Amino acid sequence: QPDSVSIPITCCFNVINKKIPKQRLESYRRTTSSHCPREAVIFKTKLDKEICADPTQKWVQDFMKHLD
Amino acid sequence: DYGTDTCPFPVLANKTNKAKFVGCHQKCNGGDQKLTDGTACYVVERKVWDRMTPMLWYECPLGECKNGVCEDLRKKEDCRKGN
Repeated sequence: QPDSVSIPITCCFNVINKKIPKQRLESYRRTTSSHCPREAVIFKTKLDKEICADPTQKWVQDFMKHLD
Repeated sequence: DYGTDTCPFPVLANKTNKAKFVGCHQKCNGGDQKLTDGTACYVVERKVWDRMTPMLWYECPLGECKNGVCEDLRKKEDCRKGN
């Protein structure tokens, strides 16, 4: 065949220290521990800069819920 | 402000589809993001990573991170890059 699995181009190694102000946030993407060494959530800011975040922190779940 | 070590980091993946990092250091928000010593890594210069064809099997050299450097463990494995 040609393989149809989706392989991530980047993974997170460390995450952010305090909740990010909502007015900055533009997008998110989620990193699966199935392929990445640790599962994380990658917020993308209005300046198109990407920030790693812990999926267990409360504020992450609120925001990614906010962005839908 | 966003921390100098919270940027996503380039990876590659072998036949198990589990990812390993490429190199041990990158610039992150104008700072120096360095992976912990002992972390498995692919000994692959970054400009090479950036010019690879997604999903093509490459013969990638393995190593471990030491003081920001992917020290070559003298062994290889096939790896490929995401889309």
